[PDB]
Amino acid sequence: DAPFDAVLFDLDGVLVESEGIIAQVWQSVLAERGLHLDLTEIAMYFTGQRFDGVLAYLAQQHDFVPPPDFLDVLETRFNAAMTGVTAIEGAAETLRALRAAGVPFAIGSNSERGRLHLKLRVAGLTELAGEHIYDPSWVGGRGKPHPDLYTFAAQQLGILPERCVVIEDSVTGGAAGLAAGATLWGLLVPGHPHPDGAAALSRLGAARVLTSHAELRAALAEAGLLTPA
Ligand SMILES: [Cl-]
Ligand SMILES: [Cl-]
Ligand SMILES: [Cl-]
Ligand SMILES: [Mg+2]
Repeated sequence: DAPFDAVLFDLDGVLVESEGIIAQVWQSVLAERGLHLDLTEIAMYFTGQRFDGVLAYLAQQHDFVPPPDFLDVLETRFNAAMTGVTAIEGAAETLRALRAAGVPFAIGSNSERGRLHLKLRVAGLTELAGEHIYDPSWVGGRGKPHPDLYTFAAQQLGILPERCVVIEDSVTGGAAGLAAGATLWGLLVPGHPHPDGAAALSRLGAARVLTSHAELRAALAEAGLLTPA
Protein backbone atom coordinates (compact mmCIF):
# COMPACT_ATOMS: atom_id res chain seq x y z
CA ASP A 1 0.00 0.00 0.00
CA ALA A 2 1.91 3.07 -1.33
CA PRO A 3 -0.47 6.06 -1.49
CA PHE A 4 1.69 8.69 -3.30
CA ASP A 5 3.93 9.10 -6.34
CA ALA A 6 4.75 12.80 -6.01
CA VAL A 7 4.75 15.92 -3.82
CA LEU A 8 3.21 19.28 -4.70
CA PHE A 9 4.52 22.19 -2.59
CA ASP A 10 3.11 25.55 -1.77
CA LEU A 11 5.66 28.36 -1.77
CA ASP A 12 4.83 31.07 0.84
CA GLY A 13 4.91 29.79 4.39
CA VAL A 14 6.08 26.33 3.32
CA LEU A 15 9.33 26.78 1.35
CA VAL A 16 9.89 30.52 1.86
CA GLU A 17 9.14 33.04 4.58
CA SER A 18 7.60 36.20 3.25
CA GLU A 19 4.34 36.91 5.16
CA GLY A 20 6.33 37.60 8.42
CA ILE A 21 8.46 40.10 6.54
CA ILE A 22 5.35 41.76 5.07
CA ALA A 23 3.73 41.95 8.59
CA GLN A 24 6.86 43.75 9.94
CA VAL A 25 6.60 46.36 7.17
CA TRP A 26 2.95 47.09 8.04
CA GLN A 27 3.97 47.24 11.75
CA SER A 28 6.82 49.77 11.34
CA VAL A 29 5.07 52.03 8.84
CA LEU A 30 1.96 52.24 11.05
CA ALA A 31 4.08 52.63 14.19
CA GLU A 32 5.89 55.64 12.67
CA ARG A 33 2.46 57.23 12.16
CA GLY A 34 1.16 56.72 15.71
CA LEU A 35 -0.52 53.31 15.63
CA HIS A 36 1.16 50.37 17.36
CA LEU A 37 -0.31 46.95 16.46
CA ASP A 38 1.11 43.55 17.21
CA LEU A 39 2.48 41.24 14.52
CA THR A 40 -0.20 38.60 15.12
CA GLU A 41 -3.02 41.13 14.43
CA ILE A 42 -1.32 42.44 11.32
CA ALA A 43 -0.72 38.99 9.84
CA MET A 44 -4.24 37.93 10.68
CA TYR A 45 -6.03 40.94 9.16
CA PHE A 46 -3.66 42.76 6.77
CA THR A 47 -2.06 40.01 4.68
CA GLY A 48 -3.34 39.47 1.25
CA GLN A 49 -5.85 42.20 1.83
CA ARG A 50 -6.47 45.00 -0.63
CA PHE A 51 -5.20 48.43 0.46
CA ASP A 52 -8.71 49.95 0.70
CA GLY A 53 -9.75 46.95 2.85
CA VAL A 54 -6.79 47.57 5.23
CA LEU A 55 -7.93 51.22 5.38
CA ALA A 56 -11.52 50.11 6.23
CA TYR A 57 -10.16 47.77 8.94
CA LEU A 58 -8.05 50.51 10.50
CA ALA A 59 -11.00 52.90 10.54
CA GLN A 60 -13.46 50.35 11.96
CA GLN A 61 -11.24 48.58 14.49
CA HIS A 62 -8.81 51.33 15.44
CA ASP A 63 -10.56 54.62 14.63
CA PHE A 64 -7.43 55.41 12.64
CA VAL A 65 -7.00 57.06 9.25
CA PRO A 66 -3.39 57.09 7.93
CA PRO A 67 -1.61 60.23 6.56
CA PRO A 68 -1.65 61.11 2.81
CA ASP A 69 1.77 59.47 2.15
CA PHE A 70 0.68 56.05 3.50
CA LEU A 71 0.35 54.33 0.09
CA ASP A 72 3.71 55.68 -1.31
CA VAL A 73 5.80 54.79 1.73
CA LEU A 74 4.42 51.21 2.00
CA GLU A 75 5.25 50.45 -1.60
CA THR A 76 8.80 51.77 -1.32
CA ARG A 77 9.25 49.64 1.76
CA PHE A 78 7.48 46.45 0.62
CA ASN A 79 9.91 46.66 -2.36
CA ALA A 80 13.08 47.01 -0.35
CA ALA A 81 11.69 44.14 1.75
CA MET A 82 11.26 41.33 -0.71
CA THR A 83 15.05 41.02 -0.88
CA GLY A 84 15.00 39.77 2.73
CA VAL A 85 12.80 36.75 2.11
CA THR A 86 14.33 33.63 3.65
CA ALA A 87 14.04 29.85 3.37
CA ILE A 88 11.72 28.18 5.87
CA GLU A 89 13.92 26.13 8.24
CA GLY A 90 14.47 22.69 6.90
CA ALA A 91 12.89 23.40 3.52
CA ALA A 92 16.14 23.01 1.57
CA GLU A 93 16.72 19.69 3.40
CA THR A 94 13.31 18.40 2.33
CA LEU A 95 13.89 19.36 -1.32
CA ARG A 96 17.38 17.84 -1.19
CA ALA A 97 16.00 14.57 0.28
CA LEU A 98 13.27 14.26 -2.33
CA ARG A 99 15.81 14.91 -5.18
CA ALA A 100 18.18 12.26 -3.73
CA ALA A 101 15.35 9.74 -3.61
CA GLY A 102 14.14 10.66 -7.15
CA VAL A 103 10.62 11.62 -6.00
CA PRO A 104 8.97 13.98 -8.52
CA PHE A 105 7.77 17.26 -7.04
CA ALA A 106 6.46 20.66 -8.20
CA ILE A 107 5.81 24.10 -6.66
CA GLY A 108 2.39 25.84 -7.11
CA SER A 109 2.07 29.47 -6.08
CA ASN A 110 -0.35 32.39 -6.63
CA SER A 111 2.63 34.80 -6.82
CA GLU A 112 3.29 36.67 -10.05
CA ARG A 113 5.93 34.75 -11.96
CA GLY A 114 8.84 37.19 -11.45
CA ARG A 115 8.08 37.56 -7.70
CA LEU A 116 7.80 33.72 -7.35
CA HIS A 117 11.25 33.35 -8.88
CA LEU A 118 12.69 36.31 -6.93
CA LYS A 119 11.62 34.67 -3.65
CA LEU A 120 13.20 31.28 -4.51
CA ARG A 121 16.35 33.17 -5.57
CA VAL A 122 16.76 35.26 -2.41
CA ALA A 123 15.90 32.26 -0.22
CA GLY A 124 18.70 30.22 -1.89
CA LEU A 125 16.27 27.60 -3.22
CA THR A 126 16.41 28.04 -7.00
CA GLU A 127 18.59 25.03 -7.75
CA LEU A 128 16.75 22.74 -5.34
CA ALA A 129 13.30 23.82 -6.54
CA GLY A 130 14.05 22.57 -10.03
CA GLU A 131 12.12 22.98 -13.25
CA HIS A 132 8.52 22.49 -12.10
CA ILE A 133 7.64 25.91 -10.73
CA TYR A 134 4.15 27.11 -11.61
CA ASP A 135 2.27 30.38 -11.14
CA PRO A 136 -1.23 31.25 -12.37
CA SER A 137 -0.02 32.47 -15.77
CA TRP A 138 0.31 28.78 -16.65
CA VAL A 139 -3.40 28.15 -16.08
CA GLY A 140 -4.96 31.31 -17.45
CA GLY A 141 -4.95 33.22 -14.17
CA ARG A 142 -7.11 30.63 -12.33
CA GLY A 143 -5.03 30.45 -9.15
CA LYS A 144 -5.78 28.95 -5.75
CA PRO A 145 -8.27 28.04 -4.43
CA HIS A 146 -9.21 26.80 -7.90
CA PRO A 147 -7.61 23.34 -8.38
CA ASP A 148 -6.12 24.37 -11.75
CA LEU A 149 -2.50 24.98 -10.63
CA TYR A 150 -2.21 21.64 -8.88
CA THR A 151 -4.02 19.71 -11.61
CA PHE A 152 -1.56 21.22 -14.11
CA ALA A 153 1.51 20.64 -11.94
CA ALA A 154 0.53 16.92 -11.50
CA GLN A 155 0.06 16.67 -15.27
CA GLN A 156 3.49 18.17 -15.94
CA LEU A 157 5.06 15.52 -13.67
CA GLY A 158 3.03 12.79 -15.42
CA ILE A 159 1.39 11.83 -12.13
CA LEU A 160 -2.34 11.54 -11.42
CA PRO A 161 -3.39 14.24 -8.92
CA GLU A 162 -5.04 11.52 -6.75
CA ARG A 163 -1.56 10.09 -6.32
CA CYS A 164 -0.13 13.44 -5.15
CA VAL A 165 0.27 14.84 -1.64
CA VAL A 166 -0.07 18.64 -1.38
CA ILE A 167 1.94 20.50 1.34
CA GLU A 168 0.08 23.69 2.26
CA ASP A 169 -0.23 26.29 5.10
CA SER A 170 -3.61 27.84 4.27
CA VAL A 171 -7.16 27.00 3.44
CA THR A 172 -6.83 28.87 0.14
CA GLY A 173 -3.97 26.56 -0.97
CA GLY A 174 -5.15 23.41 0.80
CA ALA A 175 -8.54 23.77 -0.90
CA ALA A 176 -6.88 24.00 -4.31
CA GLY A 177 -4.99 20.70 -3.51
CA LEU A 178 -8.13 18.86 -2.30
CA ALA A 179 -10.21 20.10 -5.23
CA ALA A 180 -7.56 18.72 -7.62
CA GLY A 181 -8.14 15.27 -5.97
CA ALA A 182 -4.82 15.24 -4.05
CA THR A 183 -4.26 14.36 -0.42
CA LEU A 184 -3.66 17.41 1.80
CA TRP A 185 -1.00 17.54 4.43
CA GLY A 186 -0.99 20.86 6.22
CA LEU A 187 2.37 22.27 7.27
CA LEU A 188 2.42 24.96 9.89
CA VAL A 189 6.00 25.64 10.93
CA PRO A 190 5.76 27.77 14.07
CA GLY A 191 7.36 31.17 14.41
CA HIS A 192 6.20 32.15 10.97
CA PRO A 193 2.66 33.39 10.32
CA HIS A 194 0.23 31.30 8.21
CA PRO A 195 -3.10 32.40 6.92
CA ASP A 196 -5.01 29.67 8.77
CA GLY A 197 -4.45 27.37 11.76
CA ALA A 198 -4.35 23.65 12.50
CA ALA A 199 -8.06 23.28 13.33
CA ALA A 200 -9.16 24.99 10.14
CA LEU A 201 -6.87 22.80 8.01
CA SER A 202 -8.09 19.55 9.73
CA ARG A 203 -11.75 20.54 9.34
CA LEU A 204 -11.03 21.45 5.70
CA GLY A 205 -9.90 17.86 5.27
CA ALA A 206 -6.11 17.75 5.80
CA ALA A 207 -5.17 14.10 6.43
CA ARG A 208 -2.55 15.40 8.87
CA VAL A 209 -1.13 18.69 10.10
CA LEU A 210 2.62 18.69 10.48
CA THR A 211 4.67 21.38 12.30
CA SER A 212 8.26 21.08 10.95
CA HIS A 213 10.16 20.00 7.85
CA ALA A 214 11.73 17.27 9.97
CA GLU A 215 8.21 16.02 10.73
CA LEU A 216 7.31 16.23 7.05
CA ARG A 217 10.32 14.11 6.11
CA ALA A 218 9.35 11.44 8.64
CA ALA A 219 5.80 11.38 7.26
CA LEU A 220 7.00 11.10 3.66
CA ALA A 221 9.08 8.09 4.71
CA GLU A 222 6.11 6.43 6.46
CA ALA A 223 4.32 6.96 3.14
CA GLY A 224 7.07 5.18 1.20
CA LEU A 225 8.56 8.26 -0.51
CA LEU A 226 11.76 8.74 1.52
CA THR A 227 13.99 6.43 3.55
CA PRO A 228 12.95 6.32 7.28
CA ALA A 229 15.52 7.66 9.79
CL1 LIG B 1 15.87 25.58 4.25
CL1 LIG C 1 -0.03 30.65 -3.09
CL1 LIG D 1 2.97 31.11 -2.76
MG1 LIG E 1 1.17 29.43 1.73
